Amino acid sequence: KENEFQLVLTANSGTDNTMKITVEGDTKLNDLLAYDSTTNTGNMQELVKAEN
Amino acid sequence: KSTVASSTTEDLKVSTTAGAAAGTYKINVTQLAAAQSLATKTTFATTKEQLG
Amino acid sequence: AKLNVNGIDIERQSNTVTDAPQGITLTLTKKVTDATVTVTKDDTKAKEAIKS
Repeated sequence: KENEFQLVLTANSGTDNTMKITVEGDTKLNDLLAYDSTTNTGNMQELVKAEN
Repeated sequence: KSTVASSTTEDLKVSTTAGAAAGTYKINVTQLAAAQSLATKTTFATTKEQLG
Repeated sequence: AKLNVNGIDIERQSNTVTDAPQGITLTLTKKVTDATVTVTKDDTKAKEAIKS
């Protein structure tokens, strides 16, 4: 809504294309962009789940 | 950076400004916006009649 | 107007939603459930410009 913004990362279609994100060199960006899809935990949240 | 968009339903209409990222979006329109309307409590004999 | 795009809640003042995501203009006519909007890249404009 007005005066609020969000960042969305979308992979390709499929369950082989599940992102695992790690930021290297910076600690704040890693605090904001960090997801481990293998363990399904991270700083980002998953809106849409991957399917075949 | 030019793309074209299409919609399954005819109720929703979609157009693409330059810079869009290709993908698929799932859209649920919960509500619709409406504009306030105010009507005089009484009724008048004719327009030419002076009100004030 | 209240809608939901890919699991993100959007609230606007009018029935022309523009910045969800940035670069796609949606015209809402009536309430919808699980509509699909597909955006695919087209290169016709660049090839016409190059040919001319």
